[PDB]
Amino acid sequence: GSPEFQNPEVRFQQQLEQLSAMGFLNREANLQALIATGGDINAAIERLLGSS
Repeated sequence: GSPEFQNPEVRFQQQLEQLSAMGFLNREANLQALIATGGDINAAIERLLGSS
């Protein structure tokens, strides 16, 4: 219906599907990478693989 993207459960669901799609197992890390990237999952892929 209308959950809170904050919780790492949803993991930004779709957004997660993307960072996950690039071979990321750190789900919680995707949700957050997405929150800090405002949707720029690609920008998140490069940064996420970086360190955080």
